[PDB]
Amino acid sequence: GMQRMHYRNGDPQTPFQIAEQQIQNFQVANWLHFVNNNQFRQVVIDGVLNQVLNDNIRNGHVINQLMEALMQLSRQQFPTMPVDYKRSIQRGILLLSN
Amino acid sequence: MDVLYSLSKTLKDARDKIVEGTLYSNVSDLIQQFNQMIITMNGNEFQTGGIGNLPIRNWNFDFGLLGTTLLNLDANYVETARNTIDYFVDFVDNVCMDEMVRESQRNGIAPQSDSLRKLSGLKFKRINFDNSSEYIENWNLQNRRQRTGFTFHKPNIFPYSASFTLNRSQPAHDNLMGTMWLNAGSEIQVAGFDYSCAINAPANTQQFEHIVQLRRVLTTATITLLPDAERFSFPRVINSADGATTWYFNPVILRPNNVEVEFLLNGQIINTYQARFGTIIARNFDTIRLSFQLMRPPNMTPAVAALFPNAQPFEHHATVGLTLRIESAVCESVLADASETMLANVTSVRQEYAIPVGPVFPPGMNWTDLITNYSPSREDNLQRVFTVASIRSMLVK
Amino acid sequence: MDVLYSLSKTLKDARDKIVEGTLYSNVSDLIQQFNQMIITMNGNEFQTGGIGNLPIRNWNFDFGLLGTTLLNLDANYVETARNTIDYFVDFVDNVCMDEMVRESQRNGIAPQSDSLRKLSGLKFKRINFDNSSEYIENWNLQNRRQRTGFTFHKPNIFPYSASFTLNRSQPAHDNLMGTMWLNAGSEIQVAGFDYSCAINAPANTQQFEHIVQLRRVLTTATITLLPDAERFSFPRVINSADGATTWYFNPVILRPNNVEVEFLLNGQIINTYQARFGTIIARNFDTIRLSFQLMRPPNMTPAVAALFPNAQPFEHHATVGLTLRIESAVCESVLADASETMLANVTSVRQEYAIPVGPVFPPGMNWTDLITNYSPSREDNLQRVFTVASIRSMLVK
Amino acid sequence: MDVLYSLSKTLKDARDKIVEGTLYSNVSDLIQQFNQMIITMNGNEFQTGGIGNLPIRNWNFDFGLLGTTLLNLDANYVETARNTIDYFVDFVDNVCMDEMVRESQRNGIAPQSDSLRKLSGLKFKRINFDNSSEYIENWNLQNRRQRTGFTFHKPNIFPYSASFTLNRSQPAHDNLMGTMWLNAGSEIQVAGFDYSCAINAPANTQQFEHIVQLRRVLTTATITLLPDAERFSFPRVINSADGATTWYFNPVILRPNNVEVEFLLNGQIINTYQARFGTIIARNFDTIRLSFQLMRPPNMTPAVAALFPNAQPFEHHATVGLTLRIESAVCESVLADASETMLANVTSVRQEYAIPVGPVFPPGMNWTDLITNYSPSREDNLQRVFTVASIRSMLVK
Amino acid sequence: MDVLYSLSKTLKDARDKIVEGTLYSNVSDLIQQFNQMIITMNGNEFQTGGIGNLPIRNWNFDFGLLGTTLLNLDANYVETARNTIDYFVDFVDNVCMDEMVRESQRNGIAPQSDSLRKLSGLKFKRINFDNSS
Amino acid sequence: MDVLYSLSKTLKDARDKIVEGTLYSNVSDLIQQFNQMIITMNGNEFQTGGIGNLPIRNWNFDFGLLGTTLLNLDANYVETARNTIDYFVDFVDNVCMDEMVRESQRNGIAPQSDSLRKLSGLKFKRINFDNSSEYIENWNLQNRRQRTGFTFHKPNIFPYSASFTLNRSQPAHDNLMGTMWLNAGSEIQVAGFDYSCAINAPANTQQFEHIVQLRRVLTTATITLLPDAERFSFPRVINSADGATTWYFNPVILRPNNVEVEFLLNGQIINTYQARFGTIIARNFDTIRLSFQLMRPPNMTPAVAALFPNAQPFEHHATVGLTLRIESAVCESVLADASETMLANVTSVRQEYAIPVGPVFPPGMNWTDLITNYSPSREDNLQRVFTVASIRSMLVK
Ligand SMILES: [Zn+2]
Repeated sequence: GMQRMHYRNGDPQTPFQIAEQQIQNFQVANWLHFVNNNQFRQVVIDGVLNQVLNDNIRNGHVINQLMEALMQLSRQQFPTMPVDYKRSIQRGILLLSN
Repeated sequence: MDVLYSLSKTLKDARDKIVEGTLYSNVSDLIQQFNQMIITMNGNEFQTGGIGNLPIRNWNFDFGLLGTTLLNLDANYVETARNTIDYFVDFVDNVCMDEMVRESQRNGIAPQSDSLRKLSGLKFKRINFDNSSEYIENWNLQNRRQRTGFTFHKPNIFPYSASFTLNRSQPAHDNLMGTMWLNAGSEIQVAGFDYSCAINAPANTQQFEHIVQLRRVLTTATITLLPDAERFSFPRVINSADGATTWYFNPVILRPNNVEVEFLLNGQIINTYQARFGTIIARNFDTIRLSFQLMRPPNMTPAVAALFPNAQPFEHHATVGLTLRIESAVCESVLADASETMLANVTSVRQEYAIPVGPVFPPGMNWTDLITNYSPSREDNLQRVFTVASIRSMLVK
Repeated sequence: MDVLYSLSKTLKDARDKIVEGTLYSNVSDLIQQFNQMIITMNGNEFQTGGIGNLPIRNWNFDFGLLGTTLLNLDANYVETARNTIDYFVDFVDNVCMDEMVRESQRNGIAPQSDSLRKLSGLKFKRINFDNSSEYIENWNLQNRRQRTGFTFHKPNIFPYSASFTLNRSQPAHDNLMGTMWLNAGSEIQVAGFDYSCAINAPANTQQFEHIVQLRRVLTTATITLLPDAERFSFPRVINSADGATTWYFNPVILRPNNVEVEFLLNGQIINTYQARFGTIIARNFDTIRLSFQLMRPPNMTPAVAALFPNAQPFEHHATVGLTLRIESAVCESVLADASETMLANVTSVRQEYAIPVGPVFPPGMNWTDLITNYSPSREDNLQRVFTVASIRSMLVK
Repeated sequence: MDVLYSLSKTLKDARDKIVEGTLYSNVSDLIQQFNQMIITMNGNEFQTGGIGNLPIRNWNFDFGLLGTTLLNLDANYVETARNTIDYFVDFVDNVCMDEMVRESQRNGIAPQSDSLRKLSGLKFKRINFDNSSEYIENWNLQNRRQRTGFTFHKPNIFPYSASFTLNRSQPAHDNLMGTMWLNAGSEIQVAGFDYSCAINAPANTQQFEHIVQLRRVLTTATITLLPDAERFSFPRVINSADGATTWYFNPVILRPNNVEVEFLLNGQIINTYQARFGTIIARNFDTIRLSFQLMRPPNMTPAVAALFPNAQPFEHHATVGLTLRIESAVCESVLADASETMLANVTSVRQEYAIPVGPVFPPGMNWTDLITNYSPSREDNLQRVFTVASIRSMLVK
Repeated sequence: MDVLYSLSKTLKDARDKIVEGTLYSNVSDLIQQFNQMIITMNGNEFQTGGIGNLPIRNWNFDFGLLGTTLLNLDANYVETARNTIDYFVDFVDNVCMDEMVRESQRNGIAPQSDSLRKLSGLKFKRINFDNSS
Repeated sequence: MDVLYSLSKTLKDARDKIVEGTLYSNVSDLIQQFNQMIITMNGNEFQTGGIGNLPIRNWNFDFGLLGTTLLNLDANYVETARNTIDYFVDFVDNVCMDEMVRESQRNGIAPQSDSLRKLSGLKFKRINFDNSSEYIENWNLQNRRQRTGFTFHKPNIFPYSASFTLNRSQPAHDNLMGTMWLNAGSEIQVAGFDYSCAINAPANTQQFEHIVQLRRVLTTATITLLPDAERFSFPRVINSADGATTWYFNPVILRPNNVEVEFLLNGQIINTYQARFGTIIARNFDTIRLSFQLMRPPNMTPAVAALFPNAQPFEHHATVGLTLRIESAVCESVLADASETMLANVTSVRQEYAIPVGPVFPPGMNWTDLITNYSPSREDNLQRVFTVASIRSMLVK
């Protein structure tokens, strides 16, 4: 139901983000910053020199990002256009959930 | 202007109906209205300030709507909302205040600030709603050109005036006759005194009269009229009319005789009451005339006779008086009264921000000065300014 | 009756929530209600007025409905509406006024006019809505039968009464003892005087008492009680009880001793306060009893001793007093107070249209006369008439 | 707590919008909200009362829903509803009253009754709605911490205080100099007297001063300031400071000279007015300081000269005074005033049910005692208790 | 006894590390410990008071668990939690106080109250934690 | 605000738990939290200073993140981190200091600086954590509202007061009776003296009393009470009450008789101790009342008898006294005490940067002046300012 103005990108900065400043549903909102980040935390110097860009212990096994990626999905079930739509859409989403 | 109004009942009927609990269906007709706003706004730049002790804060917009459709409002929904309202609150404040200090003789009954001049714009008109706030209700009916109307308990129609008029006097001020009074707010107290106790007066009766001309007509007034003027019932040492010396007033009170109160409108008697004390109704008037007499007592016990000799010195001064209080009334023009905070709000914001004296209002928004010379310009500016104060008080007290 | 109400909140919540701008979903629940009305009406002919200097106008209907399409309200929509409301406004006025004059006696609590007798009809009941106007809220609860109630500021419960009672007097009126008072509106001032300063009184104390019986019970009253009666603290020349002569009162004030205020209900003490000045609560009472004493000072400086000799002449008259003001209270019966315009509205409409004195109300709707003999018939008529005045003030002030 | 609120606007906006006639649509958004409640309830048991003369009643819930089925409400629909509301009415009453008596120091603010401690429970929050009742509007904002605010008329900020201070006195009390005053409610009257009429004073002027410290800050105050203190303008016999004897006060009034009123906040002058009588605004203050002088008249007619000799005895006592009344103001803390019934409601319920004195409030909810030592605990309890009284008055007056 | 201790550092290190907007990582090791408790409790009923001017408030248990899902704590998460802690707070108070009066000469060093004598029970020991007080 | 807190325990639990060698695992839960921050930051800009001798530094961000799956941290890891922390350190300092001087009245309880007003922003709340620092623990609970509280050693509740009261005196000051005291910090010393040694007193006993009213309630106070006031046990030459001359005090000490200490709360005795010296507990009080007597010794050896003659001159002045010290206590309001550096930190930062006197705090943050008039505004500002000082001391001492 948000911006029914679908969007309008020319070429600003990080077209995926920007959504955070204007989205009202925290769950949705964390995804955005986390995804618009996790820059592949390019900083590693191991076992005697080894620039091997690592990534979130978070991602690692703390996994939750997943749990949050889902919880945010668990509250996207609403109106706007024809019915053959939400029906098909959310049903798919659930298959991710289970 | 009308724009402005909405912006508030929007927030109040908002920061009020939107709390952890209630079903969506309790605000469906509401949520909508809200969003509509956000849209119209987003993108347009603003500025407020530039005068005395008033900061110059800029406001940029870029906000999303409220699609989160969940049967019951979960706490999380609120907070993500309150955070968006608290920018509009802290905003409007800075908006009201900005147009609550600027004045204009070439006509002030209109937008002045770079903030509001942009609000009356057409593209913003897409917002108005629920105008049940006594003041806006009256703003509209006026800008359409028609009979207005307001409510006041102990209205403030009489500019402060405390004086006397000596109808008979002499250098020694030992045998005076005249009246003294206090007109202030919604009250009038007037006393008629005759040092000679009408000893040489026709029918041993001295006539008195006190006329008060209102600067605006009052309608549907509930009034208390009582005999005696307590304020002028005690011994006083007063300055002479020319300020050169002081006279002594030593009153002894008698009942006012043949009391007649007339409430006139354009010279015509609309209501007249003869010796009726207690509660009386004056339905439409711009003038009050109080007539009363001092009648020398035809029969006196020794103690009384002793106060009123046939010859001077006159040491006990016969005094009769009246007290009149307008408890409530309706006026077509805004006025200060004993219950509304409008005058105090406007005066307070101007004082706090060290707003310089302007071309319309008297220094300090002085009520007596304002009502004494209540010009059309002062009234239009006062109404604009009072209506804004009332819009502000819906959110900020 | 209830019918009438709607007709208004209909228009107010209308002439208010319907302006150039707002979205449709702000009034969907409203528009509907409205139309419903129009239907029920069109076709039925009405008539109003006829008594006194009150015109007699006829009304006919066949007005169109309202588009329930457009998303945003375009100016053009308003005007084609306001023009249809301004017939209902100018109508209702002529309706209220018509039933705001007739009076009955028994079953005088009901409708009277050829205008309203047709409204209570059944086919019209299809209109009631949002009964949140303090007065209707109370009309209903009464019709069924329940514990009503209204809120008043400086209520008007005491019929004007200003007099005295000499408990000890003699022809010369040079050694009196008694009380004098002023009961008016929400205030009582009473003074007890003893010219002899209790010189020969037991324990050198003179007891005083003032009882005031309310015509209606007041509940939840916030009251200010202060020592001294300023109104009776100055020199006066007063008419004797028989009107044959005049006496001299030259008060000197002492603190009232053993002050006891009792608020009684049906003879029972509900609240009692001993020498407590300031703000006190009287929760339910139909009578106020003020008891206070003058106690001759046991120790006196020379200046004081000189005022109170062992033998006449008594030239300084010892006086003690009390002042009691009911700031606010609740009453199960309608009353005039210092804030509401009901009495003034009813009185004003009757005066403006030269309405002849009827069989129920005193000439001029005189408050003192009304409250002095507040019969059931006067109260039922007053309530009907006050409720109508309140319905009218929602649209016309 | 917030819970409680809803329970009412639920019923009012109910017992008001639900009657024989109305079209469904004006209540669709309403009906819903309602039902939601019923559900949450049914099953749960409550304990109301158990203290003093307070009936202990049990309450079970097992009620139906509503017929969204019909179009235009038929009489039969109402009655089957009113019968279900009258259990909630008679309930809430017994609920308010129960938590309108308990008090506690440590955690005085929070709920106390076995009735309410269960309401703040989580499973209930599903009820809140339309929080536009001035008081709740303020309760919330306080639990969040912000510039709250209430509106009053003739507020009750001054604990009763009536006394004097003799700056110059002697055993005979024949040549005194000092001040006497009455601070009560929203009013202050103060007089400065000098028996010698400043005969030996520098510049023949005697300075006076009266300072009053408010227990809470008042903002946006509209104030009436008038010269003279009528209360201290008449002859009095007063007790000496040590209570051992009585002195005589025989005033003669002169205009107060060099009047200066300062409204201070934390020692700083926020507003200052020099000899300005009438209506003045004090925008934020916790202290009022009134300074005024008695200046011996430089020129006197014989009658005046005779009152003021060069040597004792001084028989006419020169007096100057001021009267100040706070008509309206805003306070961040709840207070009693001349219009609201809160204090009276709380005090009345406690008195009617013979509620024992507790650990927080003074006996009888005495206002003077309460405001004199207005501790944080008393204020939190007062606010809780006032908010409940206001919730109750929406249904029961 | 040691039991008692935990019940607190549980709440403090709780009412403290759980705020309107933080990361799960700060509490994974914490959340867990917490829940464990709830379980052991629910089903058991308690009594406290019975002396001088000490009220006798009775307690039951039947509370949900904790969203082990999220990353950042959304406000809504807090409130639904604080409401469950405020029963333990107002509880423990009434618990401490009860065993903070009954004295005993003989075996005085040990537990006394009908509240605590049941805590030293074995089925509860399943809770001790961070004893740095 | 709460924001601010985190920023620190972040760094401390950082600059502490991150050293050359530590196994990774014990920081995993930590590293994470950290990074999260960096993100939220980088991009937004900040303004610091602008008042007095307070530098005006600017700040920007864009710092790489931190590794994850390592094991044991190599030196190289540290340095590349410490260099990134030292920008936050030198930052926060400049941040605390900036909001540690600004003061507002209307709402001086909340954020002020252009630095912090931006922190309370929503997009920031993404950080709050580990709130175990006694002060924040209390900040929150106050926000939500409830039984807050802090811990103090030799607290600072008594504004400095050193004076005397002569109950019996004469020009020569050769036979005085009264008390002298010193109230300061957490201690009270008071002595009662009677030059006549109760020679003509009833029962040869002179009663004394000393009352001290705290500006805030103290609970759970551990107090030392000892007989004698050493401070008033030596010879003194003191200024007379009017400052016109000096008197001689030559004490000889006797044991205080019938010692009674009462710790009252709102006029009620909460704790009372009769002649109990040593350690006593006062659990909740806002007032301390010390009553003690001087009883003339009924039996005296010659040496003693010689000090107390039946007639003047009285050369040895009988004195009895008490000493009371509050070792520890809890207060719901912040206060200075003998262990915490908060007051000193705030006062020191303001002094070092030549911060101008503001509208809330007394010049120099003077403790006596502050506690003497401990208004709500001063307390809210003090708490804000003390909480910030405590956040700062976690990193900078
Ligand atoms: Zn009034």
